[PDB]
Amino acid sequence: SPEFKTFTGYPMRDMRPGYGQNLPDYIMKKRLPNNTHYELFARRDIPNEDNAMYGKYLYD
Amino acid sequence: SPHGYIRHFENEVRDLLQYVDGVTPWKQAQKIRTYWEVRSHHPMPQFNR
Amino acid sequence: KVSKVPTRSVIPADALRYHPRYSVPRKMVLSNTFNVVGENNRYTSLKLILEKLSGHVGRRQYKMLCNLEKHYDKLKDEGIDWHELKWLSREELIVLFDKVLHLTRTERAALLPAIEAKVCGVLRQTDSRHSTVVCMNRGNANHGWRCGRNGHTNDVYFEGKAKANTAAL
Amino acid sequence: GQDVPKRHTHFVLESRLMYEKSFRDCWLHSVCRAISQLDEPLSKTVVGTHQKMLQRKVTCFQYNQYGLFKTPYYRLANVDRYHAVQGVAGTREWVPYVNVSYWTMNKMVRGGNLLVHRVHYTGWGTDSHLKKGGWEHRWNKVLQRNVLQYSRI
Amino acid sequence: RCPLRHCKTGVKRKRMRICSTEAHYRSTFVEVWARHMPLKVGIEPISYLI
Amino acid sequence: GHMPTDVPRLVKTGNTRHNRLIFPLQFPPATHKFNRAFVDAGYQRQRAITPAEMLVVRQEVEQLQQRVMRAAPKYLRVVRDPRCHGKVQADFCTPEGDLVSGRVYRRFYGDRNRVSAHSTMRWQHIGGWKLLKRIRRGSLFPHNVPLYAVTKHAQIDFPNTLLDTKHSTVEQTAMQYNDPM
Amino acid sequence: YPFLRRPHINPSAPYFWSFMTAKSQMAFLPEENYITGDWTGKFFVSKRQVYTLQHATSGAKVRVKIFEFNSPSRWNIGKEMNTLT
Amino acid sequence: SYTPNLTSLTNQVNRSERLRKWGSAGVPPGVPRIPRLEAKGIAILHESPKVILAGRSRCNNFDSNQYMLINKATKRCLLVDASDDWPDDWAAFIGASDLTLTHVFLTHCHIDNIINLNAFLTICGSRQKQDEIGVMWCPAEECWVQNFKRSCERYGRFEEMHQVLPMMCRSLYTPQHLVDPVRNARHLRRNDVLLSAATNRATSFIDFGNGVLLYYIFSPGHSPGHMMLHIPTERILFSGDLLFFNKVGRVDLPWATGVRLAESLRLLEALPDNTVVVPGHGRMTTLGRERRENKALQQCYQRQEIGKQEVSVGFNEGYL
Amino acid sequence: RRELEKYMPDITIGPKALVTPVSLMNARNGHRVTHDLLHSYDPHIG
RNA sequence: ACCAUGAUAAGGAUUAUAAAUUGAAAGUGUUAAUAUCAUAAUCAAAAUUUAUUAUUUAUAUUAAAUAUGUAUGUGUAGAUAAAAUAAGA
Ligand SMILES: [Zn+2]
Ligand SMILES: [Zn+2]
Ligand SMILES: [Zn+2]
Repeated sequence: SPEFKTFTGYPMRDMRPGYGQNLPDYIMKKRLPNNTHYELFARRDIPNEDNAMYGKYLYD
Repeated sequence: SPHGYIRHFENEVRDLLQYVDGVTPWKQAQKIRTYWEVRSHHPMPQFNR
Repeated sequence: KVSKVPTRSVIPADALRYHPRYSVPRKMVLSNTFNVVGENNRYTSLKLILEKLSGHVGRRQYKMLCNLEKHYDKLKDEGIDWHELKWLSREELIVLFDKVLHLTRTERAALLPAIEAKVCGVLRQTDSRHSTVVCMNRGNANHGWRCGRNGHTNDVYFEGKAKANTAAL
Repeated sequence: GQDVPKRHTHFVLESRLMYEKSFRDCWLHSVCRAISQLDEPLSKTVVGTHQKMLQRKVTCFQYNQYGLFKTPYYRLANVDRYHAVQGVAGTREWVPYVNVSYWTMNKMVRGGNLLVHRVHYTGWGTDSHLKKGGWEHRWNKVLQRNVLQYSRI
Repeated sequence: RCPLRHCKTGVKRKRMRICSTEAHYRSTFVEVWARHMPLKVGIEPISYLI
Repeated sequence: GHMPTDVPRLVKTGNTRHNRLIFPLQFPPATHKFNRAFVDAGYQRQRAITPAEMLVVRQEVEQLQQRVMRAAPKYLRVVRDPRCHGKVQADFCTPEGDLVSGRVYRRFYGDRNRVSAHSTMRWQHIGGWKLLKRIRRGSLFPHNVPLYAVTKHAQIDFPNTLLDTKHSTVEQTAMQYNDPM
Repeated sequence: YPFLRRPHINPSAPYFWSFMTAKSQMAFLPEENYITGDWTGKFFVSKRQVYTLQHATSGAKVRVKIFEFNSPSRWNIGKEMNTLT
Repeated sequence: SYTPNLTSLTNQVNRSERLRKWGSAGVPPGVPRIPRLEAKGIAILHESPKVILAGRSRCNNFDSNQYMLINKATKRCLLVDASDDWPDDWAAFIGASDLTLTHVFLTHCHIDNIINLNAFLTICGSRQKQDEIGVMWCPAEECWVQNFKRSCERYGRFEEMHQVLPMMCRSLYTPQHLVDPVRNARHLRRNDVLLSAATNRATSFIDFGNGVLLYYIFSPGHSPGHMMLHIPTERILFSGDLLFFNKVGRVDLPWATGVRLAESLRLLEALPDNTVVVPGHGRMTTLGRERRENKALQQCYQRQEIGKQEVSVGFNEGYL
Repeated sequence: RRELEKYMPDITIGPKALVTPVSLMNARNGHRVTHDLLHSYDPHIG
């Protein structure tokens, strides 16, 4: 509806109470977490950033 | 290589399911029961909520 | 009032040893490989004493001419340890030196100060994890030639670790 | 020193592998759950006993995989990499962009490493979508940018 | 002589001066009225000598 | 291989610090019929506790408390509250006329070697790590348990009680180092 | 705190099969009630294993992390060990 | 550290020791300036009817200290080892207290003492515009003021590198410039005191005003010229780097002799025990405490008793 | 295990059910095994 | 680890001689009390994960009783859109 504050022309949430992970219809239309922001989090968030750009033995 | 949803994986779903029955014998898969098949051994499984 | 500095009339000579903070140095415990005395850990005291008998000695760094490190590998495959070398009598050393080791008269002359003193092969603690310090105190026969001081008692291969447990080895 | 104690680095490196194990089998665990929990027929080709035996064969294939990463993402998505301070995702003791805790975020601000602009603590910043509807309206705007602007084929 | 009475730190620090103990108790309604805070456990520090 | 002693072994770990290493001399339990065949490996006993068992263990408690009361004047006195971040560090009124500050560790660290017959769950009750964590100041602490990094506080002649804190810094320095101006 | 996202996770007669149980009865038993591969034996089983008829029929060892169930009965069949304790 | 010549670049252990100390970087991180955060205020350490001692602890990342003697009668202030990372509080403190900064005492010319000396004379000299501030130092420290630029390269103080030191300028003890007859703010510094190594209790003092005398004591060993400050009326000894709490100065730096430091520790045994020694680093102590519980002084007299002719005492791990 | 298997039925396909084929590598981010530890296919790690 | 941190409270002053403007609002100084563990030789509290007759505060459950006599808190919280029993001795 255009007379609401959070107006976006696409349906952001479907009106279904209890749309969980156990239903296989949700599983088919869900986005897999491949090459997402989690893939950036797994390879970049290191306690030492120099251990992600080279090896320490190779640099030394 | 497909990316994103499972709807874009046509061959990989086909390659999985043929491989699923390929390694699995039916002598193994018969022992898995559902919930209502286990509940039938109760003195009363079924009553209305 | 002017307070006097507390000194002593009789002070041992090792108390003049230098520390950069003028304090007691750190006593770092040894590695986890020295927990159980095995065949890899038995001959590390024999390794270091033969290293010091071949390296440079003194403030002028006098090089020892005879290399006693070549006789280390033929000592350990026999199974004789540095602690087992102190239990050998005079009759058993002449059999070991002529037949097995083929020690010359000048190489036996340099190894005999290590045998006549019965130096205990106990790895002392250091400030580092890798320690090359052995207790150079003279051993007594009551404590298995282990010198009986600082907890080096009758089976102690390494300071800070367990006994020998000779039933296993 | 030095930067972190090594017990915390071994802890977060197992969390990186749990992300990598999550990328390994999130496709296979999802497709095997969806067929074994479907009672409607899969196709015109496979119906009746061919469907029921295939769902039982895919269930023991799901159960025989020792080490299948079925853990959800939000269970340990609060691990800090610079310090050992453990926060909880959803509250103010965690920031989602730089992925550190509240204690680490202040020391990066007080240290001057990252580039952040300070706003008055009772406002909504400067993005008009956040000032309009709050956190939920900006939560829908990223969905409109990532997915819903594309006419999918 | 008590070492806390003659310690070095107790010259400029008032906290390191009293060799005492503390007892815990369930406070009454009088103490939570006069201190303005409801303390279900009250703290009484005491110095004793037997 | 540890021989029982009552003399603590003092290992000087630096200036003004040392290490007190003494061990609390474990005694065998009573040999009555309720201590016999006790299920130790289970840790989940459901055997019915008769009141004869509770009266036998009441007399064993009075025998064990009579033994621990003989060592009670040789114990320490916790005078400051202990801090607990893994280790437990408090201050003690010793029975020598000294104020020490020692640390108590949870795991076992012997005076000669780390090898022992106890677990971590045992030694946390033996060496008083569970004790000093749960007690506040004004209570007893055993002398038989080992204390690590004990530092003796410096002493002055005149009492620091009823001293003015509004002195200047260089005369408060002279007052605390026993050389007043 | 977020809604029901705590990391550290009761009898009712009309909600017996729907409280702390699966949504559907057509869904199979979980992985804890089956043997995955070659095992040397487990010291405990998990609390989300559904009690079956063979638990009360054979009754060799029931090890729940402890809890040792030596009372076999038919009223426990059809629900996991979370409601049994 | 030193000049990278041909044999230092072709040495493998120079590339190996820089890997052990600093990891994969190889370049030592310098000693930076303390920012406006994590900085404390100026404290009033001592108040006496003659003078006032005001100080600030840990004013550098060398963990050095900054002190000032305030004369009550003459309203004249004097800085001792003027090295503060922020000499703007010290200018506001003397401006709000109606004080006149006349001289700056320097025990020795290491980088823990003269790093912000040009900043001290510029900021405090600008406030007296709305007679300049003198520098009192010993000419044996001439070898350390030449290597002030070398010390700033190793400790990362690049902003104070290209600054000519005010004690290097032409004073009254130097020949004068013959300028063209067709500017004396930097050409001539009339207020400059050069202290002599022949320090006695008779005539080697500074008349601070209203009858207090600042006896400077030459005590080398940590540095070539090390001038302590002793106020016998107030039992205050500015040891500088000679004596700290439970430790003494370093000898592992150039022009630092261990046997000169032991003779410097022996020339303070005639002072009373209530003399509150005020070091350049760390906490202040008394001279009676260091005669009892300092191991460096205990080793100095133990070697003297057993017959060591050249007693060598000194630290290798500590303060610069 | 032999007393465990009475009330807990045994489904042991074997190790062949843990190795997905080469055609399912890009669907599983390059992996073929379903072990609890990760597996690299280079000889330098091996 | 016994450094000389830092927080609390209290009193002072300058400007409006316009009916215009959406909007007549902004900058600068002194005393008391409290308090001050970083140049040194270690170790897993709640680094930290999990479970059992048992210790709480909360979570909801949770009832009788007119024969007489009867049962007043401090606090915890949300956004914030009323106002003169006390002596400028
Ligand atoms: Zn020895
Ligand atoms: Zn210096
Ligand atoms: Zn210095």
